[PDB]
Amino acid sequence: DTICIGYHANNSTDTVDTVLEKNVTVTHSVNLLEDSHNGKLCKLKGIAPLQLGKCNIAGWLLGNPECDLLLTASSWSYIVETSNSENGTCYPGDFIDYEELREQLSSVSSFEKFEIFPKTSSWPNHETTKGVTAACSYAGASSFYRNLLWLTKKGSSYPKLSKSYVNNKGKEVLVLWGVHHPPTGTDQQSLYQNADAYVSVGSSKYNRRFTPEIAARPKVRDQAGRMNYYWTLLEPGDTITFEATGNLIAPWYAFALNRGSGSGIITSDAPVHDCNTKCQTPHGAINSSLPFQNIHPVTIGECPKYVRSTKLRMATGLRNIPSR
Amino acid sequence: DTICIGYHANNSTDTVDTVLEKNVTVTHSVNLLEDSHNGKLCKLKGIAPLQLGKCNIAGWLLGNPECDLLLTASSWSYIVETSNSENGTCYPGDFIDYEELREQLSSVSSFEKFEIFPKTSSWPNHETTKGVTAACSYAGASSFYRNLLWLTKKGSSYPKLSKSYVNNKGKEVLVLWGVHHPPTGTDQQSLYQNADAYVSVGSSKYNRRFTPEIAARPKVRDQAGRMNYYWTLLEPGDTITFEATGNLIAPWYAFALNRGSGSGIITSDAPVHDCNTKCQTPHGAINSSLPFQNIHPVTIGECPKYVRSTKLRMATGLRNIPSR
Amino acid sequence: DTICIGYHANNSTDTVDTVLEKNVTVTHSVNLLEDSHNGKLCKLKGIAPLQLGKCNIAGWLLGNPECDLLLTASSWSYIVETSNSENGTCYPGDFIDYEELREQLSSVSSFEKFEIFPKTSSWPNHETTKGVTAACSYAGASSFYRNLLWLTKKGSSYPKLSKSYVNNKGKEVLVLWGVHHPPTGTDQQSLYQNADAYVSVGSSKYNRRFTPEIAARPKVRDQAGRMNYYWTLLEPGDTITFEATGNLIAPWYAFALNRGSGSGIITSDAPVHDCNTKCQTPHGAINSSLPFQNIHPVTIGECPKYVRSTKLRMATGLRNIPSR
Amino acid sequence: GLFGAIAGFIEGGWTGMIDGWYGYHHQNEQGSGYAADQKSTQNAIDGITNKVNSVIEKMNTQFTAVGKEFNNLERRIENLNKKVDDGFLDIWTYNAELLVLLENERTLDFHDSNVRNLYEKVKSQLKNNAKEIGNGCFEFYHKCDDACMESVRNGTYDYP
Amino acid sequence: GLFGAIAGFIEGGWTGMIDGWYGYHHQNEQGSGYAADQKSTQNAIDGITNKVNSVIEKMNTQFTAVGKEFNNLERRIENLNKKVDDGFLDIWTYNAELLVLLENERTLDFHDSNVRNLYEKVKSQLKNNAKEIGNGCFEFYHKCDDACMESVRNGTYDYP
Amino acid sequence: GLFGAIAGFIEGGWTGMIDGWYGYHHQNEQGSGYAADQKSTQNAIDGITNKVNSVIEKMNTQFTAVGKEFNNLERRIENLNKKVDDGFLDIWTYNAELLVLLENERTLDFHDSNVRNLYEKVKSQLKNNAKEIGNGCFEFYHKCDDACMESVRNGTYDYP
Ligand SMILES: CC(=O)N[C@H]1[C@H](O[C@@H]2[C@@H](O)[C@H](O)O[C@H](CO)[C@@H]2O)O[C@H](CO)[C@@H](OC2O[C@H](CO[C@]3(C(=O)O)C[C@H](O)[C@@H](NC(C)=O)[C@H]([C@H](O)[C@H](O)CO)O3)[C@H](O)[C@H](O)[C@H]2O)[C@@H]1O
Ligand SMILES: CC(=O)N[C@@H]1[C@@H](O)[C@H](O)[C@@H](CO)O[C@H]1O
Ligand SMILES: CC(=O)N[C@@H]1[C@@H](O)[C@H](O)[C@@H](CO)O[C@H]1O
Ligand SMILES: CC(=O)N[C@@H]1[C@@H](O)[C@H](O)[C@@H](CO)O[C@H]1O
Ligand SMILES: CC(=O)N[C@@H]1[C@@H](O)[C@H](O)[C@@H](CO)O[C@H]1O
Ligand SMILES: CC(=O)N[C@@H]1[C@@H](O)[C@H](O)[C@@H](CO)O[C@H]1O
Ligand SMILES: CC(=O)N[C@@H]1[C@@H](O)[C@H](O)[C@@H](CO)O[C@H]1O
Ligand SMILES: CC(=O)N[C@@H]1[C@@H](O)[C@H](O)[C@@H](CO)O[C@H]1O
Ligand SMILES: CC(=O)N[C@@H]1[C@@H](O)[C@H](O)[C@@H](CO)O[C@H]1O
Ligand SMILES: CC(=O)N[C@@H]1[C@@H](O)[C@H](O)[C@@H](CO)O[C@H]1O
Ligand SMILES: CC(=O)N[C@@H]1[C@@H](O)[C@H](O)[C@@H](CO)O[C@H]1O
Ligand SMILES: CC(=O)N[C@@H]1[C@@H](O)[C@H](O)[C@@H](CO)O[C@H]1O
Repeated sequence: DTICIGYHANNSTDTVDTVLEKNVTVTHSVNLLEDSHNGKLCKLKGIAPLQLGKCNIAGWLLGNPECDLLLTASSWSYIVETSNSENGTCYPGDFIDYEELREQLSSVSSFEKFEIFPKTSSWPNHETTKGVTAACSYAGASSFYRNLLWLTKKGSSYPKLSKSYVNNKGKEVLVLWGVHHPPTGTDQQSLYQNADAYVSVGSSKYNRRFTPEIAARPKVRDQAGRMNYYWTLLEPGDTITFEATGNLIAPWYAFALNRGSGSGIITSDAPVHDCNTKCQTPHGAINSSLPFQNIHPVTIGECPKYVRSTKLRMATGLRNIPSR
Repeated sequence: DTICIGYHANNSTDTVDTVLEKNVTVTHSVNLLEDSHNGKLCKLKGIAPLQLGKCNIAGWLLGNPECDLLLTASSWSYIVETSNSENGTCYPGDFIDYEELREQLSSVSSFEKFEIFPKTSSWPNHETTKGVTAACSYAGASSFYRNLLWLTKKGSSYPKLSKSYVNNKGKEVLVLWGVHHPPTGTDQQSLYQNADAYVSVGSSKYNRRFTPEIAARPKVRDQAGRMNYYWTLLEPGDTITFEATGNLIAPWYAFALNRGSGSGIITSDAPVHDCNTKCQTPHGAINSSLPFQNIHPVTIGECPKYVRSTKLRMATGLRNIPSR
Repeated sequence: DTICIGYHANNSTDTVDTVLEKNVTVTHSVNLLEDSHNGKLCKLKGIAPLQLGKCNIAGWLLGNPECDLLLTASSWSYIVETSNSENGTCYPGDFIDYEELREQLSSVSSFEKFEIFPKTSSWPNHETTKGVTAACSYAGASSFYRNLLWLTKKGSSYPKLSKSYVNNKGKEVLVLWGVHHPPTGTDQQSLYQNADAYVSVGSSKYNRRFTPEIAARPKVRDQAGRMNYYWTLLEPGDTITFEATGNLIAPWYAFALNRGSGSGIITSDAPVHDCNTKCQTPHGAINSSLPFQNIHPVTIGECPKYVRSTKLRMATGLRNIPSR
Repeated sequence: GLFGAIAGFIEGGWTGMIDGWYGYHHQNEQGSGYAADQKSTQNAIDGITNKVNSVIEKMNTQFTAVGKEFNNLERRIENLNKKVDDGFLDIWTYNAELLVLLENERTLDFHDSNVRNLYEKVKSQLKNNAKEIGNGCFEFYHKCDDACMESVRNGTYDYP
Repeated sequence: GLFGAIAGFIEGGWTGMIDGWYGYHHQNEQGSGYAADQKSTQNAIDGITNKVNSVIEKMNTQFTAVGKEFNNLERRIENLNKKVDDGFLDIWTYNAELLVLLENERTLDFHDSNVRNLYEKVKSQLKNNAKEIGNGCFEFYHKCDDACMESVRNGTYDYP
Repeated sequence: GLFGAIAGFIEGGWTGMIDGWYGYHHQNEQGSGYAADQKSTQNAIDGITNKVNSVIEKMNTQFTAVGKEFNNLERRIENLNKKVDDGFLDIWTYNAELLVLLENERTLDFHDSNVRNLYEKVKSQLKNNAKEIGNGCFEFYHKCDDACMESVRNGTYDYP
């Protein structure tokens, strides 16, 4: 009569690496490495990403004439841009502190576009039409940005303008505007009359002055002039005051804001879906509760630590010796 | 008769976590995690922190009329600000590269405040009085910054000023000044006469020019004008030269310096004491020699690694089995 | 009759530290810590470093009169500067975005210096000679930068200049120039005539305007004037257009570029040699395949992790008890 | 392994035994049979489980955050960001890779330990009533039935 | 534990023994008594002490340094800083938490090993002069006094 | 050590034995002699080799990269850089230092294990044909020649 001591074996083919030995077959194991993605750009924290289509942050903010559809947003957890997202600053020029703005707007709660300085109303004594260009062309015809107004002279006369706005929104107001720098002193006159103009913007925490930088430069989109865009965040209760004698690409539309904690922008061609996720990568969402992933270093959300491993399989069972 | 092998047990109730088992009672243990603070803002490396009371770095540097008591410093290891530290830039305006200056001054050795351009002496041909304002008000009355002099015109006449200083201190000299930007061209005249003024500051490594940015803006502290403050570190032996025709908020007092290695500012309401410490957190000093602390991520000094753990108890004794 | 079980011992005196015991003699071991350097600045990735001799990046780019020998480069993996590398900006002034340029140029593939705006040819209507200075003196005599041309007035007459260049190089073109700021309005006339001058540079992605900042300042290298240098990278196909009425220190030579991935600059007095290495430190190359080095934190290449250890010896054999 | 039991003096495993990780065979006059040792198998499972939860639960889950965007004049900061990200990458890879390796070695040794301790727990119960054969087998001198077998695997046996 | 001695074949500990960690009971005709094994207890202490000093001493103490301050147009750098700080936080937390867990398991197994090695060092000294009972007890065949008891715990004994 | 064999019940090593790490002495009527146990010595070397390759190979080699250069108005970024570099330094030093320490303890214990397992593999082969003396020595009752010696160190022996 006998009795034997012994251990479990099975049909398992799982392998784990140990410190003394590579590739050991074990009866049971768990994976510690996430290496599969979702294929889709998912909702982050209940909310969906802002999609911009063929426009980039600049074009959508400025109101490039190609972004007439995505005039649709209300609150987003992060922003998506695609390979086909080049409609932005159509009139050549520099967008000041652009990366910063892009960073700030990356998540937002209550977001209203509104009419700050109404076109046919706010600017008497000035020429509100004819402020269009072939650079910013719509349906073949020359047009302009939908959110900005290109104020030009009215019968050879540009009287110093002093328009002001008070923030009764109870939230931040993002105000953009631009300053036009003509190519030569000749256009400076046919456009804004006053040979020596200036644009001045002032609020509580913002005081900058701008001045016409007239010069000869190559044509970008068949334009020798340039247009610099500027923004600022007006605090609830504050007043912003535009005072100019020419070169002012005035606000027409502004935005009301509750800025988000701290998200980011992701650039991907993956399809957005109605699904949820705590970790978002450029190629797709990562259903992740495991400590490590090897799908992508850039990420948004509560994400496993990115790692360059291929295999992080951790033994739970014992050495599997079925002895066939 | 009989001999037995066996192990120690005792009345200990210390528990440590092991990898296979949570909460194991052991006969002895040591703590690796510092989780207690001092309650007090202590000395760092023998030296005490600079306290500013109700003023912040700007107000104390500029000589805000409310910082007449803390005119008391000589050498500090770091700076402390409190919840009740709002007296700073009283005349509205921008302090240029302010965070950088705050960073530079965070520790200092030999620190003298001195009279660089004496008030009743340096500025003949100009009006040194009447350079006061309700914004920077003292004891009800309108006053000004103690370290800066608001030079105004003298009988409708502001003659180009050219005052210069040589650094015979054998240490760096921190020089601040401001430029005043009136609200309208009307005040520019009643104040500085010359309609087209400029302020120019020049040294060996510093050449900037400033120009009056006249515009309409909201009133901050019942002021439509603005005042931008600028600083610079003058090297031993160097010369700084102020040349202006208006808008100059000239230096009256400057500082002499030996900058510190590299500290920082801590914002706390905890009381400063005469005690010593190698690690300082916002809530209190951390008497620390252990490798980890869970008291605060922001810190100054030779500090344990901040960690999110609650318990890092390391077993030294054996599994405690009194089986009583 | 007996058989015995037992273990190897030998004449080894290798010692490793274990967690329970310091300094244990073992029969065999390996080193994990690289603590020896090469003594020489070696080739990085097959290619050699750019050496500048007594000049720094600025002097070599601008064409300081002392850098007439190192007019020798073609492609480099990183740049080396030495203790004796002070010839740079000889005419006092600020080099804009200097650290950034230094960073960009740290590695380069196809690098040609060429004559963008030929001296005796491009500037008729202007005075191309006499644009020299004692500050940038050569062989005792007053001279100037080799790559920049100091355009002065021609018989009391400085006609608005409009010189432009097109990039047919099929690579980036680094263009430098300067703007001269005279010490007083008196020199502004004897030099550039037009009392109110301006320099304007324009391309597709570059539109800045510069203006004469006339002021009184200390003499640096016996010069009260200052000269700010500016650069830009012109993209293949683009056009850059210089338009000025004075104060222009025009381009004479420019550079053609293929910028490198991302290297850096190392400052060392060690001798460059024809040897190869994957890891470069300031004191010498590090022949390294081991995971850790304790030679220098700053480094360039595929380098072991810098560590503050003295000894990282890993036991491979057993405890060596020779019992001699 | 470290305790020389699994793939050691007990050369192979039992696909037959399926109620647990360690256990007894036994051949009686009333039949052969496998039975798992419930006590040690559970103890082991609670341990391995805790082990796995430590390695997964202890990770301080990131809390949103990307990488950043810089223009053509911010190369130095761009690269600093890259250095940071690549820095974390090398550290997480190395530590992840080695952690798993150590944990694995430890785990297999753990099981080796549990088998050995079970063998020695039986050995020191039977004493001179059984003969140590090998491969973890004891052969009884007193020929014992399914009732006694259960006392042995149950820890009661008794009869030095 | 891993060596199956502590909470193993020796089921419990002794609050009675207070001069050290491991030791001997002993019941003689001249009385019962506890004595610590000084040799192993000291070796253990030196080891555990060294173990603690490594974990504490090896930390490259920071050397002053805070976090930084950024304005409203420096959000990207601000967040880079945050990424850095949070990055170090996640790494230190994970490594701290796991290190202590491994060290602990190792430490308890260390003690388990020391007990077992002490038992076996006595066993192979008494040989066939004592009977292995259990719970770490040997019962002598030759009835030995306090002088002999001290030879055993002293390592001299002698009489295969 | 942890298995009490090396510097344990086998007090010292053999400078004599030079073909491997573990092995047999043996004193026969036809002479004394050392022989390495090839099987275990190789197994050990493959293990220790793998151990070393893990610790060296798993390091995700950096891929070019320096430190950076900042002007006098970039002190905050300069210090951020420094915080990053110093941060990685403290982490790498601590983890390097402790890794080697753990690995080393493990390695020596590994060897201690291999010696003990070899002893016990011989012990349970000779059974009652030899006498356990000590220091890892068995003394035969049946006086066996160089042919039998080779059967023992070869694992065949046979004769419970
Ligand atoms: C230069 C000046 O004093 N302007 C004030 C102006 O005074 C006018 C004269 O300029 C004018 O020709 O003649 C009339 C009388 O017929 C007045 O004297 O008056 C307006 C309207 O009341 C005033 O506006 C406002 O003033 C407030 C601030 O006043 C002070 C201050 O307290 O800070 C007075 C102080 O004396 C003065 N400082 C110096 C040095 O002369 C400053 C200074 O003018 C500003 O700081 C410049 O920006 O002003 C406040 O602005 C209030 O909201 C507003 O109604 C003009 O300031
Ligand atoms: C790629 C490689 O190194 N070879 C592995 C080997 O180590 C392993 O044992 C086997 C599974 O049995 O699978 C092979 O692919
Ligand atoms: C208006 C705008 O910005 N959209 C441009 C369009 O004008 C241009 O012709 C085209 C290139 O063919 O690329 C589009 O995205
Ligand atoms: C000179 C000055 O700035 N005085 C202000 C005072 O008007 C202000 O209301 C108070 C709030 O704490 O702080 C002081 O700085
Ligand atoms: C002297 C002074 O300005 N008093 C201000 C008061 O106007 C204001 O109600 C409050 C807002 O900060 O701060 C007080 O100290
Ligand atoms: C001190 C000692 O014994 N060391 C010797 C060494 O000098 C020699 O090179 C080698 C023979 O190859 O053998 C070693 O044991
Ligand atoms: C070979 C060697 O490195 N020398 C060591 C010495 O550094 C150490 O202080 C001592 C520890 O007891 O042991 C010596 O053998
Ligand atoms: C011409 C030039 O800029 N070169 C400088 C020179 O003027 C200076 O005298 C010397 C010492 O600093 O270093 C030279 O190389
Ligand atoms: C006279 C002069 O030119 N000044 C310095 C001189 O003090 C220095 O010794 C020299 C070294 O080359 O460099 C010059 O620039
Ligand atoms: C780091 C070290 O000292 N090792 C040397 C290296 O210096 C040398 O350059 C190379 C020969 O090319 O051989 C290596 O073994
Ligand atoms: C857990 C279990 O099966 N209980 C049995 C019990 O009924 C029996 O009396 C004894 C041996 O006869 O073994 C016990 O453990
Ligand atoms: C510590 C010491 O000196 N050892 C002796 C031991 O040699 C002796 O056998 C015994 C008397 O029986 O007394 C011990 O104290």
